[PDB]
Amino acid sequence: IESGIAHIRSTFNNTIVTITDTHGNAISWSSAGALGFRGSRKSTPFAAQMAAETAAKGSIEHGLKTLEVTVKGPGSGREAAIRALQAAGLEVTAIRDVTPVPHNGCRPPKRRRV
RNA sequence: GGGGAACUUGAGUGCAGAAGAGGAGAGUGGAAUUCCACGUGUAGCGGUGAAAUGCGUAGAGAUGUGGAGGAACACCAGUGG
Repeated sequence: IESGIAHIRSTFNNTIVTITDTHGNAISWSSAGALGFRGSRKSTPFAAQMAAETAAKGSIEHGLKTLEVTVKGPGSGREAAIRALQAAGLEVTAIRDVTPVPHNGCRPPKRRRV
């Protein structure tokens, strides 16, 4: 194939990266536990460095070149996929910070020390 | 203190304005959470000081559309009303 977009979710634990179609259909995906970062090493920028490259190898298997990266969530891997996937020979076109922003939503859980 | 009579600053009324998340009522949306239907897609995601229980080859998580349903009403937001 030729074109697709790239979803990245970089939470406090995981850096989950999927390469999907432009109209939302998956091709390849990986994360830190997919490579073998077993513990709480999953949030490191080295983990998103390794995880984005392995998913991009499945894109070369399907030959798509153009990307469209949507960053979702607070973490550390939002810079690493820019460092990885641009160096992966793939065309990074647009970068969004689409965190799903609630207006008020539902009430969050308690603070961790109450 | 009581009675009789006046004055208009106290307080009130008219009139002319201006501000407002003041209350009560019936209705209205918009993101977001989950739930479920399904496509696409594979080995884990989930979580911590560390890790496990829980969830997962019966196809999760991520992702695309669609559906129900509730409650909360970002931005404006300010020793601001």
